[PDB]
Amino acid sequence: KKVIGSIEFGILSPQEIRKMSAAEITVPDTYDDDGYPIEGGLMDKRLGVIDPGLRCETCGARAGECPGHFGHIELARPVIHVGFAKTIHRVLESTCRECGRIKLTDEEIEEYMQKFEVMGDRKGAVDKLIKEIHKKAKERMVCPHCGAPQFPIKFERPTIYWELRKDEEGNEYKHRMMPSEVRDRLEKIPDKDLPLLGLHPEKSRPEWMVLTVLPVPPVTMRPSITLESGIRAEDDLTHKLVDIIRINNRLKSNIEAGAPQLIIEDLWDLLQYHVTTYINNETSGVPPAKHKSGRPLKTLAQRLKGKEGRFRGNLSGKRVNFSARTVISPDPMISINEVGVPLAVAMELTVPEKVTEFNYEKLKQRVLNGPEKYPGANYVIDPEGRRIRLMESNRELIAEKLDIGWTVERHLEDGDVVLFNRQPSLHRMSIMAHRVRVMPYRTFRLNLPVCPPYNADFDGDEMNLHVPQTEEAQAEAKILMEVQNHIISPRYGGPLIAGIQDHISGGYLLTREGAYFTRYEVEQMLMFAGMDVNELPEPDKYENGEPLWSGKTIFSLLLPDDLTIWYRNKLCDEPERCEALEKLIEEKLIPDPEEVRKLAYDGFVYIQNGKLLSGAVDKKAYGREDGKLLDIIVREYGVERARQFLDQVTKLTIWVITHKGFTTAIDDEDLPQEAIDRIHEIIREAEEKVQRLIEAYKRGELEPLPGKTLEETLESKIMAVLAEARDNAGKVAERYLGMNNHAVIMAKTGARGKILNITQMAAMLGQQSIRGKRLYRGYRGRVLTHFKPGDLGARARGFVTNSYKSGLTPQEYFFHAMGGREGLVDTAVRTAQSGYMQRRLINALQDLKVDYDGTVRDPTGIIVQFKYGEDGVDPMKSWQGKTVDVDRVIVRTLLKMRGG
Amino acid sequence: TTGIPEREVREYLMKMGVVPIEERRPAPGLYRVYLNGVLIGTVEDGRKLVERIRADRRAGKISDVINVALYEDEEVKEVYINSDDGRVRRPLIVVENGKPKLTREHVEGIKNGTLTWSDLIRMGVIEYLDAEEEENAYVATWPWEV
Amino acid sequence: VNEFGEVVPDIPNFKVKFGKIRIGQPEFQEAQGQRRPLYPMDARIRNLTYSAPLYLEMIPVVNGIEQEPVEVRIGELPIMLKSKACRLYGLSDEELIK
Amino acid sequence: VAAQSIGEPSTQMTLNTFHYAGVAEINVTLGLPRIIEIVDARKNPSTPIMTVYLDEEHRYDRDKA
Amino acid sequence: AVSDDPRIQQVLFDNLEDASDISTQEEALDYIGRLALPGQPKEYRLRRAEHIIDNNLLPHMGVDPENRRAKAYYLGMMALKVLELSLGLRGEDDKDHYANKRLKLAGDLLKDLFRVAFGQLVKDMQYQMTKTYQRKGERYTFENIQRFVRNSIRPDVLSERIEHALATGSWPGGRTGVSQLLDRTNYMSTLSHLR
DNA sequence: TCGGTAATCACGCT
DNA sequence: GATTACCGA
Ligand SMILES: [Mg+2]
Ligand SMILES: [Zn+2]
Ligand SMILES: [Zn+2]
Repeated sequence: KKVIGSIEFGILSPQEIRKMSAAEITVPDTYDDDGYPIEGGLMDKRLGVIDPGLRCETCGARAGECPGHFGHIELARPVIHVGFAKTIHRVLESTCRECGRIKLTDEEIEEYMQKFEVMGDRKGAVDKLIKEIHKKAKERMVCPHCGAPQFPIKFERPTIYWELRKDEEGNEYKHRMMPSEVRDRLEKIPDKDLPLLGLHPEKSRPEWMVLTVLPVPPVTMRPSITLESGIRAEDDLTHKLVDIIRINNRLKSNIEAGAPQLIIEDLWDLLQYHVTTYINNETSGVPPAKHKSGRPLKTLAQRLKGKEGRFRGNLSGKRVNFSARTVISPDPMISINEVGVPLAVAMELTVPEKVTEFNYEKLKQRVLNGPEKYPGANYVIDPEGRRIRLMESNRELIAEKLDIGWTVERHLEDGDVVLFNRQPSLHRMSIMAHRVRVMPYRTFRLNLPVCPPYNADFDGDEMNLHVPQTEEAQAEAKILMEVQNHIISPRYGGPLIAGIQDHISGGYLLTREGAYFTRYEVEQMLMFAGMDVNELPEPDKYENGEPLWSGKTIFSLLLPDDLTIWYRNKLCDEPERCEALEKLIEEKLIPDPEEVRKLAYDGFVYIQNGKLLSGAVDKKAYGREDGKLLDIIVREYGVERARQFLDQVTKLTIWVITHKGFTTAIDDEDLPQEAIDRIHEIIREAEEKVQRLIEAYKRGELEPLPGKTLEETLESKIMAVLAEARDNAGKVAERYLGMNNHAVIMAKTGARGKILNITQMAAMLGQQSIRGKRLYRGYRGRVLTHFKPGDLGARARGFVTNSYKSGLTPQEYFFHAMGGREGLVDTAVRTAQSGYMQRRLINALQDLKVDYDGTVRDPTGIIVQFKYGEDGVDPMKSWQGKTVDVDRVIVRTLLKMRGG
Repeated sequence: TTGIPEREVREYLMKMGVVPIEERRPAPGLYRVYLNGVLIGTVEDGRKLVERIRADRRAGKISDVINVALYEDEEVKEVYINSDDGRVRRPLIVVENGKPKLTREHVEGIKNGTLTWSDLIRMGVIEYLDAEEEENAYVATWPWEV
Repeated sequence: VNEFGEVVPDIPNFKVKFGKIRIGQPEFQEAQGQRRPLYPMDARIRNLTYSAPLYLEMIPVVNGIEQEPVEVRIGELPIMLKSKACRLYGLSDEELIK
Repeated sequence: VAAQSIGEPSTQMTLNTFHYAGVAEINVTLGLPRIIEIVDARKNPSTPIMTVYLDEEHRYDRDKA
Repeated sequence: AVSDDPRIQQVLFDNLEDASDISTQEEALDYIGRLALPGQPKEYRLRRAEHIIDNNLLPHMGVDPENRRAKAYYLGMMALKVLELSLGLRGEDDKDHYANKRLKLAGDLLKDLFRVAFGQLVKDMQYQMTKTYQRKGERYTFENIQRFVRNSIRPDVLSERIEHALATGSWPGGRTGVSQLLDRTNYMSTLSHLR
């Protein structure tokens, strides 16, 4: 039971390939044919088994558990390897030929020995050092030991070398260098000169870069795909290796008998070309060797790589077991940290259980019951390792004495931790361990407040769970990954798992002034929202009509008994009537909750001692962004309290929005006649200002800005007039229609709305621009062919003037499709640039931890940041960037002590 | 567009006042009649020739896939003729001196079984524009505002 | 076809000048050869290629003298449904049901 | 958790009010293409705008500034 | 040949006189033979540059060396249009405007697929005529051509190339995905795939 | 300055 | 097909 310490790389010597190999291959043949598929070449010449025939190199080795073995090819002529060839040129122009030295004096040898150990740690600093040795050996032609024997200049790109040698007097003939001429030079380098290059004398000899013996990959790495029923598609690596041996074979015969001397060198280059595609097919200056149907061959460098190769495709991202994938559909009746699981997926996924001493009465029943009835088991396991599947014809003989130590695999039950996933996995939080509950249908169910972490919606999406199994990886999932630990987020501190669309706008109808519930409706809703109180709905606060309660005190049963919070929220339309309340509170810390506090407002939330005296709940107490009433309940009253504040609020709030009605018909957008005529005087004079500003430019009354040109000043002034005009008409409609229909309640508080698209539905639609310019593309000086050319008017250059209720006329509709397609392009363009920008930053930064003494360190021990993040508070639990929050502490601690 | 033989068009325009390449200087001669990208021939007055072919097409003598565009820059003048085979066109109704041509008296004929689209393009009231001839047009939207 | 015309062989005696083309009605011969007309519902139900034969006669030029034209079929050509060349052209409503 | 909380908010980078109502600062490539230009070094960067602040003698004088 | 406008014309005297006293007449045809390959080709020098100009410069005018008189005027006219743009006399022609964007469709594409497959059948005809003259020599005179013509064709070479390029949608020019199977759900969507 | 070449461009699913 | 930047005279 060892572990991998270190992996050390190098180059295979041709000596070492012979000892590794079991056979030499000389026959370009696969089967030949349809019986006895055994040959003397590339297939199983004691090389590797992929079929169900047991013949191997004497070692049994059926096709399951048979590692392949390596073969070799005795290449008759030496051949330059492709990947090293860029660095062979660095060796050749930095050595003195015919002797083997380094073209340096002993002075620079003795100086630059010492510089290796000083910069003996970092990679980037020693890589820059090896260029200057390459620099100084380049600019010499006179060596200190051979008297300058006319050094030639090498040349490259891609594989063919040359020399600039003189023959008669000053000749410059380019003798092409042969691989046999190169490798004779490389063997003359002594081993001591190798630290002065980037080489190592025991792991990387330079003469081993020239391939004299090419190794053959095994059969198990080159499978044989069967096409229909008996036709075998040959593998792409296999197909090229067959064609390599046929260009070798003749060459052996060619130089042993043939003597024309010309085709030999011509054949020589075919060998080079043919193995060069085999290493890396997509090199430059090389035509791709195609398959004889129209596909290029994916050779070794494309099997290792290529965006779906074998670092991301199969090694660091793998396909898994024990998962499922279906659609999602809401239910607000389960808790925040549970999940629905269908009973079809629940009966095809299993955990192992390992009966010890105290669950032995349980797992006798789970294995006696078969794999049919829902408490059941599938696979039992003895301590030897021979599993016994249960399905077949008896379970009684396995439901005997179960013999403590066994491991039974049973179905998922109510309580076993699962995970969950969304797949685009953007941030830290889109995987979170839930707590399985099993219900019959075909959808994953999911509680509504847990859907800002997943960033999902319910228009047919797909979420995948995957069970963890071993007992160490399962108790890690429950403690570190449950939902309630993730109620606040590490990006901004504020709560993330919080209320959504109905949970906000239901809470406004509960805390309005005038929300008086009768006796049956108070008593019915306290049973539905979880809570357990005894006979105290008391005391019937306003008996003026009938004995019925108020709306504040039904909300003041959910809060703990010693809260004290006061803040102002989004509904504040009169800032003066808040002032009075604020002033009194700050001077008389605890007044009486009866007398003075019934001078209250509907936009100043004030709770003391778990009793909401004055306020109105909107999206400042919940919400996907900051709500400071779920925020101040996780830092003061544990976590497990705040999972049942959010579990009782949610079911209380959807009750009142159900049995009070919240329709929104067509009359919510309707304006009476005199309010419509207020709009038309804005649109007329704003068009008149445009028609005047065209005449100022056309007769030479330019009034220019210094920076911009006359056309760019004109467009500036025009657009401002048009912009302002649409906001001035938006204020007229907004002032008019009251805050008492169910279309502005959704917009002031905030649950899927703005106050823009409710005045973009009974007013203008503004202009219609495209990345800052107004619409200009089209014919020669006129956008549509309904306008006289040479026109810069408002109505004629992209400006609609009718609502989404009063009908768009056909120039306005085609102007509106132009502005709509600019929005849809920027979804699919911007998503692909942000996705690649994330992969850069994760893969550069995933190394950094925090040590026990507060230090962030890289894997090499280089200190990155002392005393983590300007020491030392976690941003997940800090308040708004800052630290210990003295201000809140003072008020909170004093209140409890003084109040008593 | 479907297609038509090109060589018949060369003979038909040459007798209508096209002064060929044998004589042309050309510049600055108020010239440059093209034909499917090829420059052939020259005519003197731009406004005379581009109106002349359109009046013959809306009579029925020449074939129905011919369309003339004019370019009227302050210093440059081109007369374009297009007779290739892969353009995209669009139907409009000819108006003339303020009155929409072929009002109701033909429209009950379309409602009856007398005539059809094969007869209206021969009778000269429907016109298929390119993108290039459509530069010279100025199109209304409703029969109210004409 | 009239782009190519005469090119080669190497013998000075035989030459080939290209003639005209006709396209027959859509028919199909199986093994144990027998030619029957196709009907496009039959060609999407047993994996055929609804096609038409391409007949092209050639002119043998023997030393200048032209004497005998033979029509040889060159290959097949797929054919578009409800075109002028297929069997559905101008065919009335009560017959497409048939 | 540093690389994920900086790569989540750039995916919700939809359109904004590209018709900003200012005059002085002009065309400084707001949005997601700035974030790539600051992360990747890129010696060139498009639209350089250097803010210049003034001392105690060219502070309040309109025409001398 | 280019123009007679004097403001265009003075630009041409700058481009002439700066390089006219480097290369004289009829030697830039030889200079392409200097460019395409070196080391005194002589027989490859003159002859390859004759093959480059007559088969790459504007093949829609002709392929004969007679036709060079027309190609000199056509390419002379495009150099006009570059040089009033340096001064500024027209505007840029936009390549989205439907005056210049045509649609090659199933009539025009299928002629391109027939051209390649029929041109390869002629080359297959010549292989079976030259490799039959000697193997059997002389036969019955008028029944020679009744068996030289009909046996030297082997018809199946044409039709597979027609089908297989359109049953995959990868045409030998380089086009991919020109034959996509007809999406058949809900009648509004078979019709929208035909448009 | 100045020209040149590679090497790079979401998630899942059919 | 577009951005860069590193490499090469
Ligand atoms: Mg969705
Ligand atoms: Zn083995
Ligand atoms: Zn030496």
